[PDB]
Order: sequence, then structure tokens, then C-alpha cells
Amino acid sequence: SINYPNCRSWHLGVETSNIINFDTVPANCKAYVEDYLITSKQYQYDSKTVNKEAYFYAKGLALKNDTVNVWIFDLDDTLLSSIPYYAKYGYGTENTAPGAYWSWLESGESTPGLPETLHLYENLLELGIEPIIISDRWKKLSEVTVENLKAVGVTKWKHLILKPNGSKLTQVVYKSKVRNSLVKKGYNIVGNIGDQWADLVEDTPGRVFKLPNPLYYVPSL
Amino acid sequence: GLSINYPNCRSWHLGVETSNIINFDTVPANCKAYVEDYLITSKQYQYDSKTVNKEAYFYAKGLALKNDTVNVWIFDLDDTLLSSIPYYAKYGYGTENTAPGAYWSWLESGESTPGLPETLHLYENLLELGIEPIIISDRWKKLSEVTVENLKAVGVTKWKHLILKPNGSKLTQVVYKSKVRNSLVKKGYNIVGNIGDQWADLVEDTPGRVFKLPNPLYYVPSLEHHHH
Ligand SMILES: [Mg+2]
Ligand SMILES: [Mg+2]
Repeated sequence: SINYPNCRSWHLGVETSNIINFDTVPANCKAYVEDYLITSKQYQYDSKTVNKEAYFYAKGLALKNDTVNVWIFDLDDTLLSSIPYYAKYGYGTENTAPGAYWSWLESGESTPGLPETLHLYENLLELGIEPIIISDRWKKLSEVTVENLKAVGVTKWKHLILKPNGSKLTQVVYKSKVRNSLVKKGYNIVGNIGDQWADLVEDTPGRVFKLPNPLYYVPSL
Repeated sequence: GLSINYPNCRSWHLGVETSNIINFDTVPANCKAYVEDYLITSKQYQYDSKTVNKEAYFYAKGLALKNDTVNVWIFDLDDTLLSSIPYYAKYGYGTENTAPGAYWSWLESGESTPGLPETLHLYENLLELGIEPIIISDRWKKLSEVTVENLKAVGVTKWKHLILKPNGSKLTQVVYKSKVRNSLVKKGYNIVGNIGDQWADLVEDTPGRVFKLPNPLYYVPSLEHHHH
């Protein structure tokens, strides 16, 4: 229905949540997305600036020794990249069947790490902030997820939380349930990083950081 | 005072638009060329603004609005309907410190702020849908006459209310705007949309979908709306 004559303008719209609920990347934006994500290195530069901002904030906090100080991480497209998968399917311009990405993950296919986020993850551990990784992947994918994290140098976390098999919950509601259970256990959430605004609903404490993602959209509240 | 290093200006700008970067004091000195290029040379500002106003309009078109309900859309003024660019172009495009009051003094003298045509198109289209615009501005009341003149000059005339800030008020912009919006709710108005160039304009403590216009020039402190 809406034409997006300028692909950079569309992309800013999606990053700011001015444009929501897109099922696919606009066809005319395929080359922009590929060039953004790979050739131009703008995705890398954008990612580095976000992670650096998170770190400068994190290293200014006065952490108390008597509480569990935590930082929430998303997994897909925050720590691990789905780019090799999307690259085969037209960088988000094509429809993909639900469950297909998961099947791909089950096939022995590893995902590359996102090194700017991995640097942040390592920095937070050094500051004594405890990462909690919350993922919408089904619990059946636990072993393959742990293997992939190990392959990118992530082996320590306070919790790695996956979604109950065949859960009926939307991603936004499931992640809100998890964060609220964390608060309830007395954890002090100081920050939250993810590539979807759905990951970053401000219903629990901590500063939020939105990693770029032009490939796809997860509905929010 | 404390500098912060941003070797990629575009990454910096995306950070400020998303609110990953907040409360910057001035534009990074190395990003002067970028901002001038973004706002004027490249026309990217225009294309970005067009996209935002277009989504807003297609959203508004899709609402089922009752005739008997006062259905309103909130507009910001500066860098939403009227542009501060001619002022900032004098001061390194946000890279230099400007005394507080300096901008208001510049407006008071009757300096022109050009219209932002993409927002003006949205404003006109909303009137056609029977949605009544309300303009909420942090400009002091004493700027009411120059404000009305600059609005008339760019083709804006029918608003339900034009609300300026009490002279000398000690409220922050975010708090003042929230108090105004909340009073509109109490009046029984139905806010269906809200558009502005600062997150401070767009706190979701009152109803309506929010749309954030681009602005690399400055940052207005904001507050997060606690969800349940
Ligand atoms: Mg993700
Ligand atoms: Mg403004």
C-alpha cells in the first residue's frame, strides 16, 4: 500500500518505531539492506555506537555488593546473527514460513556472533554486572543455542531463558513475563539490549538500547 | 563538558533518533558537515520527514472516529511545523553552545522560521478528516503574536487550541507538555495522534499513536513512561 521511495527513510522509520508491523522489507529496498548490513559496514558502525553507549552508561553505575546486578540480552540478532539465513531469502524481502528459521538452526547451521555486542557482554562481566539472556527460541533448542554461544566465546551467564515448547504467548508478552519474574526474585536490572522494541518494553527497571535490524519486525504492545 | 567520541556521524544520528543516545549538550564537533549535509544538501531530512508524515496520515485515515467526540491530534511547534534551521545555521548547526533564551530572543525580534512542508501536508490532511489539531509549544506566551504570524505565513490557521508556556515557567518541557496533554484528556478530548521532533513531545502517558520527526540539532530531556 505505502511506497517507500527512499530506503534510508524507511529504515529510520522502522528503527524509531514510526513504521511498525511490516511483514517483509519493501522489494525496492533489497539492495539497500544488503549494502547496509554487509558492503557499506554501516550496520557495524551503527552497532558499535550503540554498544559503546551502553558501556559508558554501565561503567558509570555505582553497584552495590548486596544485590544481584543484571543486564538483559536478547539472543537472535543481538548476540547471534540471522544474516546468513536471511541472505538466502532476499534479506527480508521474501516471506519465510514460521518455524523455518528454527529448523535451519536444528540442521547444524551455526550463526556468526555479533562482535560489538559480544564486546559489550565481556565488558559487563568485567564490571561485575551479570548478563541474563532471554530468548524466544523454544526450550528444545537449548543444546544447539548453547553450542552456538560457546562457538562465539559466550560461556558464562546468570541465566539463559528460553520459551516453553509450544507456548501460546506472543514474544512481547513472554519476555515481559520473564523480566517481571526476575524483578520478583529481587534482581536489579540496570540495562536491557535487543534489536526489537518488543525486547525493550519499559515495564521493568533499567536503561534500554535498540540494536539496528532492518530484516524483520517483531510486534510489540 | 566531558567529550564523547563519535567517529561515524550517521551512527551518532541514528543513536539520537532512537534515544540510544540521550541528553547531548551539543552536536559532536566532527559532525558539523554531516548535519548541514543531512538537513540541506542531500535532502535526506526531507525524505525522512516525508516518510514519517505519510505513515501518520495513513494511520489517521484508518481510524473510525465518532462525530460527537472531539478527536484531536497533537502537534509540536519548533522543528515540527516551523524550522529552527536558519538560527542553528548561524551557530555551527548545533555544534556550538547557545545561551538559553538566545533562541527565544531571536524569535521575539520577528525572525522567520520557514514551514516544514511535509508536516504542513499532514496538518492539512488531518483537517480534511475532521480531526482537530492542537499545537502545544514550549515557547513562552509572550511569543504568541510572532508565533501566530509565522503560522499564518506558512498556511496554518485552523487549530482548536494553540497552547504556549506561561511566561518564566520553571517546568521542564517534558513535564509542561505532559501537564497540557493530561488537561486535554480531562477536558474529554480524544487524542488519536501526536507528532513532534523530540521524544519529550511524545511520552505515552496520554492516548494516541506517536510519530517522531527527525532532529539532529539538539536534544530535549525526556522521561520514560512506565508500562504495566
Ligand atoms: Mg532479536
Ligand atoms: Mg520541537
